[PDB]
Amino acid sequence: AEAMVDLGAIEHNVRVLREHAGHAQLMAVVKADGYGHGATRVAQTALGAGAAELGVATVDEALALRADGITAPVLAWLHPPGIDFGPALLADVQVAVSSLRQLDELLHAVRRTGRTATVTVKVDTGLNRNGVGPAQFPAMLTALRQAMAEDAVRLRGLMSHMVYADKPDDSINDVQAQRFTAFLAQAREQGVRFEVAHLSNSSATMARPDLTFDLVRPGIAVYGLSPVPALGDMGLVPAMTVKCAVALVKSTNLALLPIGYADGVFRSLGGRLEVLINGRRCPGVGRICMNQFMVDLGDVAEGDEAILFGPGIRGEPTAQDWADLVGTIHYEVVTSPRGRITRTYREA
Amino acid sequence: GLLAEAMVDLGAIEHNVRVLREHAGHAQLMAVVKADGYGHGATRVAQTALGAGAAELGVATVDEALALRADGITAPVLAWLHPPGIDFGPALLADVQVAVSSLRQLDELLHAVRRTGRTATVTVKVDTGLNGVGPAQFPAMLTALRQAMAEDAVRLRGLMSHMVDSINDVQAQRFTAFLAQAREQGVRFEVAHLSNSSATMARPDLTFDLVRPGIAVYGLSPVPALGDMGLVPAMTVKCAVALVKSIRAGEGVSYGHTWIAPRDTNLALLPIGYADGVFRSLGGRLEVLINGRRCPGVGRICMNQFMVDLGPGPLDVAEGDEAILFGPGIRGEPTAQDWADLVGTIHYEVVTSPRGRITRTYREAE
Repeated sequence: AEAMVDLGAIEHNVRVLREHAGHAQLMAVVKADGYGHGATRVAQTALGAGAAELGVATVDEALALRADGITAPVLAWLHPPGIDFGPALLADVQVAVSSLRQLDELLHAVRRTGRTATVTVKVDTGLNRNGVGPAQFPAMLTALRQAMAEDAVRLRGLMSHMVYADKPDDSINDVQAQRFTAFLAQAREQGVRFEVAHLSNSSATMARPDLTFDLVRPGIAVYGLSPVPALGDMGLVPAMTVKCAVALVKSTNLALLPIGYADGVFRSLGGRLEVLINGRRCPGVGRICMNQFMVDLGDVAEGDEAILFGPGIRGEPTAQDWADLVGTIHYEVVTSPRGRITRTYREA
Repeated sequence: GLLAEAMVDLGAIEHNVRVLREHAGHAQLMAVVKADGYGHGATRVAQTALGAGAAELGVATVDEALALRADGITAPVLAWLHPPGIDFGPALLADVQVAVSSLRQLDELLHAVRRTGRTATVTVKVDTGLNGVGPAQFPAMLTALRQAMAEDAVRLRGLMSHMVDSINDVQAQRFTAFLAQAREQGVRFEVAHLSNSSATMARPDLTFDLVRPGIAVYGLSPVPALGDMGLVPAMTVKCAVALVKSIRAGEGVSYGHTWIAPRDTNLALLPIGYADGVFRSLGGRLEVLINGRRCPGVGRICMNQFMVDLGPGPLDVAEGDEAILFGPGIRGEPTAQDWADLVGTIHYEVVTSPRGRITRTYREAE
């Protein structure tokens, strides 16, 4: 079994996203090991296709990209209490801070390493998770101005998280942008200029160009998965195809597929999913086991290829179809395949 | 792993193996460590189970068996799921026992015996109602094994089947018929085994020479309706609290704002999500244990984080404090079975889920 990532599709999706972003620079989001597609290979491909920067949640993710030889800018924005920012600084990793405590921790690491931090501030425009709130932003701006005066930080970015990953027309997107503009006015009042400001995820990138600031941060759309499923594929091509070989044929006629829920085939797909074998759809029957399940063939031989999901070009189910059956989202579908499902690549 | 961990208590594994050996009576135990030890770590659990009296190990694939061998495991290892056209040579050269479930597979194994010159320690997997050799094909299987055994191409170690209520008695009766058909055709196996964890613990009258528990080794109940059956779940999934914050009544939480605070309250941010194995459908249903108190999840589970409600009572949580998502339940935390109930699955799938930011760690047995 394998989870075949078509880097040609990644490259195509990156090119589509850049058309929508217009003059804005694109930050390809490759957290969670490239949403299960492989952070390093997707990153290399996106940068080749015109992405300017990479975005990840954790410094650990950023250090992994650096260790694989990535030299492009990388921004990390989720830091657990206790983190040592020193390794990030020595590896030229940009850090988004979301509290004065995080800033103070970063500054101690700047003095320790002797390395000026390229810093972004993450503010709360409505998600209400971890961004700096409006009342705390002035104090943060003052501390940043002081630190920048002593050449301890370079003030690169202002960023915020969108509330809706898939609801572009909701006026909360417009509200969050108005709130973001207000934060920028607060900075002006404190004599601070950020190099760039960014709020857009994939949904906002493709559908709200009127809310684009200096950079866009698409993730899901890089992998070809529609950020607004009710609109169809949005001209993207899902990059991941999950397939496995028929391990046994047994008589109707059934095929044994040797992957199961420990490999990420959601157990709740039992008796509901279909797979594509030699052009035809074959429904799963019976439970998904830990490492195998059966499908009903109703012209198939041991070793033949069964496709569980993909872009849909050959009539195979899509990750969205799995999301529909399971009651989830394709984000969770593509971060599931593992174990016996080996990640592979189709070169572009 | 500082951020989050799936901590496996090897003292619990030892206790569970001891319990299983008690139930197995005179029979020996094959501890089943397929799927990287049901998410607990095949090698570490294998080492601990053998040290607690397990006689042998069971896995699905030869690849799993080779991984144990490469980590220095020398005990017997049996593999029973093989892709068509497998070259059994490496298994024979690594002293991996092979269970065959078809005549075609036996032919593949006997070819590998001819190519390598290594006798195979063979087990036949028969179909008692569940793959497997069927009654129709078994007479031809026995004639061939008698032939291979006479030239010492194989050592005839095992006869096995897998259990799929009187249906249990029916499979056992079919299994005994296989043993009789082999005995009357003069083909003797060293050992016969039918029993998984459920049979081992609940149907001792159906114990043959060996039992093959998996799930109960990890302390998870093989008959959940009967309770913990004296076993202790070995996996505890826990994470450090990354942020504590206050919110006002009326404020939304997490992507989509699917939860609106009915009152001013305090929340904690736990930095693991569905890409780490926290099923997204647990959103708004699961509870965590923090400093002895249950805290419900609020809002959607995100890719790598979610939020829990600490309540508006005096704050008793700090950043860096420990949140327990599930465990054996000794401290009042949820169990893997609780998760299985909430999302409509089985604990087998729960414990094979944690990954990503959830680092597997080990507590040594005292």
